[PDB]
Amino acid sequence: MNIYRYEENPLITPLDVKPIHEGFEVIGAFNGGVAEYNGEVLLLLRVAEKPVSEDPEIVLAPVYNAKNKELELQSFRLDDENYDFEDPRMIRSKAKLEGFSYLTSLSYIRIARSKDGHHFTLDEKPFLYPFNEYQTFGIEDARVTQIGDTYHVNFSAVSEFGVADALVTTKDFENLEYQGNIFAPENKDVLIFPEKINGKYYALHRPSLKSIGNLDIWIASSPDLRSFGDHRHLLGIRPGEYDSGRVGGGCVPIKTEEGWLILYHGATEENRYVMGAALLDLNDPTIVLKRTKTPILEPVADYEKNGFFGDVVFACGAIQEGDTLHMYYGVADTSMAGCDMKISEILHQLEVE
Amino acid sequence: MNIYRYEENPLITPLDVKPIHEGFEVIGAFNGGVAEYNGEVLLLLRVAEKPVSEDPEIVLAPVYNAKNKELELQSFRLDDENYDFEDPRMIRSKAKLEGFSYLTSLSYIRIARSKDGHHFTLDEKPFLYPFNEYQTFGIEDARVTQIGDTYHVNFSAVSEFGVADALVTTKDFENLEYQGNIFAPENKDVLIFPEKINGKYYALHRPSLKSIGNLDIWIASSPDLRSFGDHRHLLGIRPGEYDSGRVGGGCVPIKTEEGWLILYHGATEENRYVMGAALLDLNDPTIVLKRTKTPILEPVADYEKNGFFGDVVFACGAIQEGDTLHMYYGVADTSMAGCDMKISEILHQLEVE
Ligand SMILES: OC[C@H]1O[C@@H](O[C@H]2[C@@H](O)[C@H](O)[C@@H](CO)O[C@H]2O)[C@@H](O)[C@@H](O)[C@@H]1O
Ligand SMILES: OC[C@H]1O[C@@H](O[C@H]2[C@@H](O)[C@H](O)[C@@H](CO)O[C@H]2O)[C@@H](O)[C@@H](O)[C@@H]1O
Repeated sequence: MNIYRYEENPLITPLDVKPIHEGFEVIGAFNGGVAEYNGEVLLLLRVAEKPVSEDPEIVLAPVYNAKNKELELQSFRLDDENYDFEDPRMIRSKAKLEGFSYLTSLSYIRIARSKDGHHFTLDEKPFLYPFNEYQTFGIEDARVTQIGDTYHVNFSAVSEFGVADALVTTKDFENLEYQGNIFAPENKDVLIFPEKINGKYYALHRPSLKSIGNLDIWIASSPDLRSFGDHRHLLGIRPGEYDSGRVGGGCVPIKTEEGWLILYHGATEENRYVMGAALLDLNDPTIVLKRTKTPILEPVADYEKNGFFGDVVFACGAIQEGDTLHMYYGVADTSMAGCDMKISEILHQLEVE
Repeated sequence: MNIYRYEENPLITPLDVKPIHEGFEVIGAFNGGVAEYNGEVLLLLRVAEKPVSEDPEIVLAPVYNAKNKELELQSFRLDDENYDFEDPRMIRSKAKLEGFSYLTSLSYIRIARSKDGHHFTLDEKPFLYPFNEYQTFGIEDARVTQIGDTYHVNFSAVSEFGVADALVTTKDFENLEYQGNIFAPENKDVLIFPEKINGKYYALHRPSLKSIGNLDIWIASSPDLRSFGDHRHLLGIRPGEYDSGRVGGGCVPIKTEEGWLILYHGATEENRYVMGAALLDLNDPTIVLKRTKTPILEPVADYEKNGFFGDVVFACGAIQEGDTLHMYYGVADTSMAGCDMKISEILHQLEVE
């Protein structure tokens, strides 16, 4: 691929963003959902804030109390032999290193808008902030699918009940309608297809499985974009490849003449994240036609390789302008970057590989 | 309360059922779904067959290969230092004790029918046998909800992709229609409510969660009993109590003047299973009104205590006859038993506790 990485990269960094919580630091502004509205590019940024502990032997978990509608910080000692603090994103029990007891930060969604796609201005206030008992550890990684005049904004809802995926709909980014947890825990990386397809709506999703099964992309159909069923396995991990550890939905499916083009992320077990592509049948998106054998975007620039969680590119949306895709991606779980690519080149790579 | 355990218990044992796979033994006929059809009680038995190995140092896992439509057997040495065989239901990686690599048996569904509710006769052939790539490790624990003339038969579908819940509909138990995986993995113990409730159908379900969340009962709504949404947390585990390790739905919700009566199973962390009860609001079954503090049925008969996996009662369905519930339950993951209880007495226990 001939990727054009934007000269202004990284576009938006934690320095650009002031914390909304007293005594917290912004540790990322990343993984932003992408929409066009009223002549501007909107990035629905995930902003992660972490409390600063006065004592460096203590870390705090920033948990939202749904009954009181405020944070209630929970403290943990670094030397507590019950807990493992080696993954900077979470507090883990040593007996459950496959999961977490708490996250180290709390996320919410805040919009940034651009007229030229390159220079962004933040909206004054947050857009979505934890509002119920399914979001007590944060709202994360908001995706946006526009169908007609309606924007479907769906996001990870993290709490003690699990990691679910929930939906808000809106025609203007001001008047919001909550549509509930559209996928049960454990799920995330939900991408709603941008039109009805032979009588059904579809969404990619990504169950995380305790007993058996890998971290694989699934698809579901829907009559109404509120209820989903007919769940099917779609894209699996591949041992020895860039997506040996996990795969998940990235950008919204892109209609091409050759099929639905899926720009998904893949990671190894070492947690290096890249973007790959797949192509699904136009008329029945449950059928996979081609998949890349090498990535379309990987961490190579310094901003991609270095940050809060290094060696990550994580694209949550893109805007098509003919053959050109303006892709926006989180980098290193820290900042937002932008690049342009050609859809025809992605298709070509699919064909070749 | 007082429980009328049938004099004929256990009603159906592995001794009553011949294996359909050469070189296998029936290890359980259990956890049967319950329906009334054409003047008879139908039990949709889970029949688990285990491949027998003449070498005691070796065990075998039965896998249905969805391409050849044939059983393949995977062998293991019991002294393999990478696997754990201590749970007789499963073959586990020592690095993943919270899950499984294989099961020790393969299940399918076979109908038994009765005129009197006590004496049963097996149908000649199986009813549902693994038929797709979601069912390679078996079809388990069929629940049946009858709405008008249509029987909704929904069951665990176990494979290398995860443990999903799938649905077949029928008006006659002869012509079957497959409706897909109505719940994505990891889920099971799905109980469809027996009527439309203020404009929506409902089902109990039970996400199993890798990262965070306990093994808790959830609820979802649906427009058509094919797709489900608006997932909500319903009944959680209680540390220190009979349901400290997990809860899941048992029988189909029973309409009472006081609300939807839910006969659920609970287990401790030591895997002792009992039945409990809860009461949901009649008009909004997302609201829990009452729950038992002590069980309504425990494993105390010899056939409940001793067998393939001892100290289990697991009721998957009941027939209502006025105030009497004729409840049928798996015992020790081995056999089927029946008892009669009274709806009014369970409601009374709910009120008292
Ligand atoms: O950190 C890489 C990548 O990992 C996943 O999210 C992680 C973290 O951000 C999140 O807070 C928790 C809980 O949902 O799950 C971690 O696995 C991605 O979904 C993405 O958000 C991260 O960029
Ligand atoms: O064994 C008790 C109880 O446990 C659950 O099922 C177990 C087993 O039968 C099943 O084969 C695997 C895979 O689905 O999960 C085990 O946990 C219950 O659902 C029930 O079937 C058993 O009676």
